[PDB]
Amino acid sequence: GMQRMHYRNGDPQTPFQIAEQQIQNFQVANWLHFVNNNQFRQVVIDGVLNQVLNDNIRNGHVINQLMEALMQLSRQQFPTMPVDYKRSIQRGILLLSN
Amino acid sequence: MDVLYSLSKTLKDARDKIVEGTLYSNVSDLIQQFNQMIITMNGNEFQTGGIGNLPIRNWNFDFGLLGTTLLNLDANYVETARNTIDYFVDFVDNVCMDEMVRESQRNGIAPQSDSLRKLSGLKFKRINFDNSSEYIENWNLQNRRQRTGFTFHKPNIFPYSASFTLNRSQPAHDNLMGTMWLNAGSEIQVAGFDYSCAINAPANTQQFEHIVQLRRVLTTATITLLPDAERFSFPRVINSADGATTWYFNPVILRPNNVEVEFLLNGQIINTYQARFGTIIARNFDTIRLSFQLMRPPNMTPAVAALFPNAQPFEHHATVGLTLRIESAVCESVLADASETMLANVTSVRQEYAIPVGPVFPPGMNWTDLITNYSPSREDNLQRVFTVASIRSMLVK
Amino acid sequence: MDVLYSLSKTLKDARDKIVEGTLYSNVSDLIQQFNQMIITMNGNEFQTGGIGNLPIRNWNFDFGLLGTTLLNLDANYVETARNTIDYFVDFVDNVCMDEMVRESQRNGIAPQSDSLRKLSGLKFKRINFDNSSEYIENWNLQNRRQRTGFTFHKPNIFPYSASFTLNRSQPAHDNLMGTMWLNAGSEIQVAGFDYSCAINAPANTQQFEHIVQLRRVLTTATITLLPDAERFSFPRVINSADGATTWYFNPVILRPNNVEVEFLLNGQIINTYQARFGTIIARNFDTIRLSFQLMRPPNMTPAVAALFPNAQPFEHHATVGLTLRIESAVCESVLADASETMLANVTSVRQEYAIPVGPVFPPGMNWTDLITNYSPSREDNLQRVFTVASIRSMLVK
Amino acid sequence: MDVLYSLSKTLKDARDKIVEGTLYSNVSDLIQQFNQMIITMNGNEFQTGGIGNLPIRNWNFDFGLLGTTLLNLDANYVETARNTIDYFVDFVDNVCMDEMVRESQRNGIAPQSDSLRKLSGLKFKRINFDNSSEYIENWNLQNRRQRTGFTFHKPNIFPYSASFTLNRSQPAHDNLMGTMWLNAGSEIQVAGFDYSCAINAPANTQQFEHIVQLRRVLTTATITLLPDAERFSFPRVINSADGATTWYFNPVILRPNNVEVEFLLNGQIINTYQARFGTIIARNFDTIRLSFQLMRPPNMTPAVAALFPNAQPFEHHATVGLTLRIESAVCESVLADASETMLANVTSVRQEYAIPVGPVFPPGMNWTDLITNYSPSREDNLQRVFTVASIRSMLVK
Amino acid sequence: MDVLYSLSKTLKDARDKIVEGTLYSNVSDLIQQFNQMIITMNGNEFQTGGIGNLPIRNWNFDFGLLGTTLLNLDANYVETARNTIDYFVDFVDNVCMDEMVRESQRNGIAPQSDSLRKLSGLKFKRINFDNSS
Amino acid sequence: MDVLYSLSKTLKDARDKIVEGTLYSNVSDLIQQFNQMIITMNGNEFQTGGIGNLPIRNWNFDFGLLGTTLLNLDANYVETARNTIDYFVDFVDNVCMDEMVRESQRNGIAPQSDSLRKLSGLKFKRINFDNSSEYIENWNLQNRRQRTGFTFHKPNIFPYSASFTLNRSQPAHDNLMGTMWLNAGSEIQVAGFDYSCAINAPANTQQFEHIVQLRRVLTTATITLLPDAERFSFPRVINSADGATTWYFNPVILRPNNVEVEFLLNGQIINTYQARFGTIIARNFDTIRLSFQLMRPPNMTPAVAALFPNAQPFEHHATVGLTLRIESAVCESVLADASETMLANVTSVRQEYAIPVGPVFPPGMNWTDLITNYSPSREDNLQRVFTVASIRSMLVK
Ligand SMILES: [Zn+2]
Repeated sequence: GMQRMHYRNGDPQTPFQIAEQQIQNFQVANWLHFVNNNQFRQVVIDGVLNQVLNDNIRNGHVINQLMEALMQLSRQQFPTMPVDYKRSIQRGILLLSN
Repeated sequence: MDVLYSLSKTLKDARDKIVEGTLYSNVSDLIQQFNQMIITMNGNEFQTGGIGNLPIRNWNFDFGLLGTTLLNLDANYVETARNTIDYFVDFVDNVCMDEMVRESQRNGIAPQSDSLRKLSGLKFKRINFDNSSEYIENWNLQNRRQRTGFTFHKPNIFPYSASFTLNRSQPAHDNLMGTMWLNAGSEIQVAGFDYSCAINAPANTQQFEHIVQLRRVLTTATITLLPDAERFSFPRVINSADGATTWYFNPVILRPNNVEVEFLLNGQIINTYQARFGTIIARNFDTIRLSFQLMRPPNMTPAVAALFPNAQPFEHHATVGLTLRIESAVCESVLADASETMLANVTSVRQEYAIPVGPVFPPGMNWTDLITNYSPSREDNLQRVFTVASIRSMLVK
Repeated sequence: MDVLYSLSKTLKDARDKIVEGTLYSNVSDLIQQFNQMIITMNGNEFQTGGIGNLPIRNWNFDFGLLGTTLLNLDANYVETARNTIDYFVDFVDNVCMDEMVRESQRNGIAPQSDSLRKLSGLKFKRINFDNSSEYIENWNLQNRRQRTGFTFHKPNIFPYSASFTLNRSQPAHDNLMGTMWLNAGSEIQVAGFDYSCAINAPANTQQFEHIVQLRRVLTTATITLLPDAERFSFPRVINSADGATTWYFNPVILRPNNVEVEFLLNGQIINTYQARFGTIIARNFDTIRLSFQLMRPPNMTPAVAALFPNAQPFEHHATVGLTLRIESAVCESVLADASETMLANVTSVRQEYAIPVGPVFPPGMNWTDLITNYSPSREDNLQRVFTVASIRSMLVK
Repeated sequence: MDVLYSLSKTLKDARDKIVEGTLYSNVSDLIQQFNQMIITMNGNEFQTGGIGNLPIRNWNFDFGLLGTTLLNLDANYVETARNTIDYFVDFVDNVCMDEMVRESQRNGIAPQSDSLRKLSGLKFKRINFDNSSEYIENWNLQNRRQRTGFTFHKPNIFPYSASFTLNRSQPAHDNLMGTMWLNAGSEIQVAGFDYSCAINAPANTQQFEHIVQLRRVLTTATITLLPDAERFSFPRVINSADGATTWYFNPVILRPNNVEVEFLLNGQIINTYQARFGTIIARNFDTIRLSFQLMRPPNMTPAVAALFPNAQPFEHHATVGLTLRIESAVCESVLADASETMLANVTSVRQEYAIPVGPVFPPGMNWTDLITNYSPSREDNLQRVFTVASIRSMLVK
Repeated sequence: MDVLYSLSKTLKDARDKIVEGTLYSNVSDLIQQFNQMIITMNGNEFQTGGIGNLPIRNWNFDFGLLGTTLLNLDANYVETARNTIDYFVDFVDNVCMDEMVRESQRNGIAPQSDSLRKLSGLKFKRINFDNSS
Repeated sequence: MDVLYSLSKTLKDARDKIVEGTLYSNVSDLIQQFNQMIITMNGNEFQTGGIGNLPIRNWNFDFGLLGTTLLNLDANYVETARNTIDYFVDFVDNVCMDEMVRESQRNGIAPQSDSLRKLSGLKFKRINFDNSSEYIENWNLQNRRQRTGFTFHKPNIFPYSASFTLNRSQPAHDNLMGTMWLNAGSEIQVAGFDYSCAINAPANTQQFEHIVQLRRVLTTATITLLPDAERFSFPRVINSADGATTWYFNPVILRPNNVEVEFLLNGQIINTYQARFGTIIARNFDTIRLSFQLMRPPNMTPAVAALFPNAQPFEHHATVGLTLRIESAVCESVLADASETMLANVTSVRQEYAIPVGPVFPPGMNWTDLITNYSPSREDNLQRVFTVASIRSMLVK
């Protein structure tokens, strides 16, 4: 139901983000910053020199990002256009959930 | 202007109906209205300030709507909302205040600030709603050109005036006759005194009269009229009319005789009451005339006779008086009264921000000065300014 | 009756929530209600007025409905509406006024006019809505039968009464003892005087008492009680009880001793306060009893001793007093107070249209006369008439 | 707590919008909200009362829903509803009253009754709605911490205080100099007297001063300031400071000279007015300081000269005074005033049910005692208790 | 006894590390410990008071668990939690106080109250934690 | 605000738990939290200073993140981190200091600086954590509202007061009776003296009393009470009450008789101790009342008898006294005490940067002046300012 103005990108900065400043549903909102980040935390110097860009212990096994990626999905079930739509859409989403 | 109004009942009927609990269906007709706003706004730049002790804060917009459709409002929904309202609150404040200090003789009954001049714009008109706030209700009916109307308990129609008029006097001020009074707010107290106790007066009766001309007509007034003027019932040492010396007033009170109160409108008697004390109704008037007499007592016990000799010195001064209080009334023009905070709000914001004296209002928004010379310009500016104060008080007290 | 109400909140919540701008979903629940009305009406002919200097106008209907399409309200929509409301406004006025004059006696609590007798009809009941106007809220609860109630500021419960009672007097009126008072509106001032300063009184104390019986019970009253009666603290020349002569009162004030205020209900003490000045609560009472004493000072400086000799002449008259003001209270019966315009509205409409004195109300709707003999018939008529005045003030002030 | 609120606007906006006639649509958004409640309830048991003369009643819930089925409400629909509301009415009453008596120091603010401690429970929050009742509007904002605010008329900020201070006195009390005053409610009257009429004073002027410290800050105050203190303008016999004897006060009034009123906040002058009588605004203050002088008249007619000799005895006592009344103001803390019934409601319920004195409030909810030592605990309890009284008055007056 | 201790550092290190907007990582090791408790409790009923001017408030248990899902704590998460802690707070108070009066000469060093004598029970020991007080 | 807190325990639990060698695992839960921050930051800009001798530094961000799956941290890891922390350190300092001087009245309880007003922003709340620092623990609970509280050693509740009261005196000051005291910090010393040694007193006993009213309630106070006031046990030459001359005090000490200490709360005795010296507990009080007597010794050896003659001159002045010290206590309001550096930190930062006197705090943050008039505004500002000082001391001492 948000911006029914679908969007309008020319070429600003990080077209995926920007959504955070204007989205009202925290769950949705964390995804955005986390995804618009996790820059592949390019900083590693191991076992005697080894620039091997690592990534979130978070991602690692703390996994939750997943749990949050889902919880945010668990509250996207609403109106706007024809019915053959939400029906098909959310049903798919659930298959991710289970 | 009308724009402005909405912006508030929007927030109040908002920061009020939107709390952890209630079903969506309790605000469906509401949520909508809200969003509509956000849209119209987003993108347009603003500025407020530039005068005395008033900061110059800029406001940029870029906000999303409220699609989160969940049967019951979960706490999380609120907070993500309150955070968006608290920018509009802290905003409007800075908006009201900005147009609550600027004045204009070439006509002030209109937008002045770079903030509001942009609000009356057409593209913003897409917002108005629920105008049940006594003041806006009256703003509209006026800008359409028609009979207005307001409510006041102990209205403030009489500019402060405390004086006397000596109808008979002499250098020694030992045998005076005249009246003294206090007109202030919604009250009038007037006393008629005759040092000679009408000893040489026709029918041993001295006539008195006190006329008060209102600067605006009052309608549907509930009034208390009582005999005696307590304020002028005690011994006083007063300055002479020319300020050169002081006279002594030593009153002894008698009942006012043949009391007649007339409430006139354009010279015509609309209501007249003869010796009726207690509660009386004056339905439409711009003038009050109080007539009363001092009648020398035809029969006196020794103690009384002793106060009123046939010859001077006159040491006990016969005094009769009246007290009149307008408890409530309706006026077509805004006025200060004993219950509304409008005058105090406007005066307070101007004082706090060290707003310089302007071309319309008297220094300090002085009520007596304002009502004494209540010009059309002062009234239009006062109404604009009072209506804004009332819009502000819906959110900020 | 209830019918009438709607007709208004209909228009107010209308002439208010319907302006150039707002979205449709702000009034969907409203528009509907409205139309419903129009239907029920069109076709039925009405008539109003006829008594006194009150015109007699006829009304006919066949007005169109309202588009329930457009998303945003375009100016053009308003005007084609306001023009249809301004017939209902100018109508209702002529309706209220018509039933705001007739009076009955028994079953005088009901409708009277050829205008309203047709409204209570059944086919019209299809209109009631949002009964949140303090007065209707109370009309209903009464019709069924329940514990009503209204809120008043400086209520008007005491019929004007200003007099005295000499408990000890003699022809010369040079050694009196008694009380004098002023009961008016929400205030009582009473003074007890003893010219002899209790010189020969037991324990050198003179007891005083003032009882005031309310015509209606007041509940939840916030009251200010202060020592001294300023109104009776100055020199006066007063008419004797028989009107044959005049006496001299030259008060000197002492603190009232053993002050006891009792608020009684049906003879029972509900609240009692001993020498407590300031703000006190009287929760339910139909009578106020003020008891206070003058106690001759046991120790006196020379200046004081000189005022109170062992033998006449008594030239300084010892006086003690009390002042009691009911700031606010609740009453199960309608009353005039210092804030509401009901009495003034009813009185004003009757005066403006030269309405002849009827069989129920005193000439001029005189408050003192009304409250002095507040019969059931006067109260039922007053309530009907006050409720109508309140319905009218929602649209016309 | 917030819970409680809803329970009412639920019923009012109910017992008001639900009657024989109305079209469904004006209540669709309403009906819903309602039902939601019923559900949450049914099953749960409550304990109301158990203290003093307070009936202990049990309450079970097992009620139906509503017929969204019909179009235009038929009489039969109402009655089957009113019968279900009258259990909630008679309930809430017994609920308010129960938590309108308990008090506690440590955690005085929070709920106390076995009735309410269960309401703040989580499973209930599903009820809140339309929080536009001035008081709740303020309760919330306080639990969040912000510039709250209430509106009053003739507020009750001054604990009763009536006394004097003799700056110059002697055993005979024949040549005194000092001040006497009455601070009560929203009013202050103060007089400065000098028996010698400043005969030996520098510049023949005697300075006076009266300072009053408010227990809470008042903002946006509209104030009436008038010269003279009528209360201290008449002859009095007063007790000496040590209570051992009585002195005589025989005033003669002169205009107060060099009047200066300062409204201070934390020692700083926020507003200052020099000899300005009438209506003045004090925008934020916790202290009022009134300074005024008695200046011996430089020129006197014989009658005046005779009152003021060069040597004792001084028989006419020169007096100057001021009267100040706070008509309206805003306070961040709840207070009693001349219009609201809160204090009276709380005090009345406690008195009617013979509620024992507790650990927080003074006996009888005495206002003077309460405001004199207005501790944080008393204020939190007062606010809780006032908010409940206001919730109750929406249904029961 | 040691039991008692935990019940607190549980709440403090709780009412403290759980705020309107933080990361799960700060509490994974914490959340867990917490829940464990709830379980052991629910089903058991308690009594406290019975002396001088000490009220006798009775307690039951039947509370949900904790969203082990999220990353950042959304406000809504807090409130639904604080409401469950405020029963333990107002509880423990009434618990401490009860065993903070009954004295005993003989075996005085040990537990006394009908509240605590049941805590030293074995089925509860399943809770001790961070004893740095 | 709460924001601010985190920023620190972040760094401390950082600059502490991150050293050359530590196994990774014990920081995993930590590293994470950290990074999260960096993100939220980088991009937004900040303004610091602008008042007095307070530098005006600017700040920007864009710092790489931190590794994850390592094991044991190599030196190289540290340095590349410490260099990134030292920008936050030198930052926060400049941040605390900036909001540690600004003061507002209307709402001086909340954020002020252009630095912090931006922190309370929503997009920031993404950080709050580990709130175990006694002060924040209390900040929150106050926000939500409830039984807050802090811990103090030799607290600072008594504004400095050193004076005397002569109950019996004469020009020569050769036979005085009264008390002298010193109230300061957490201690009270008071002595009662009677030059006549109760020679003509009833029962040869002179009663004394000393009352001290705290500006805030103290609970759970551990107090030392000892007989004698050493401070008033030596010879003194003191200024007379009017400052016109000096008197001689030559004490000889006797044991205080019938010692009674009462710790009252709102006029009620909460704790009372009769002649109990040593350690006593006062659990909740806002007032301390010390009553003690001087009883003339009924039996005296010659040496003693010689000090107390039946007639003047009285050369040895009988004195009895008490000493009371509050070792520890809890207060719901912040206060200075003998262990915490908060007051000193705030006062020191303001002094070092030549911060101008503001509208809330007394010049120099003077403790006596502050506690003497401990208004709500001063307390809210003090708490804000003390909480910030405590956040700062976690990193900078
Ligand atoms: Zn009034």
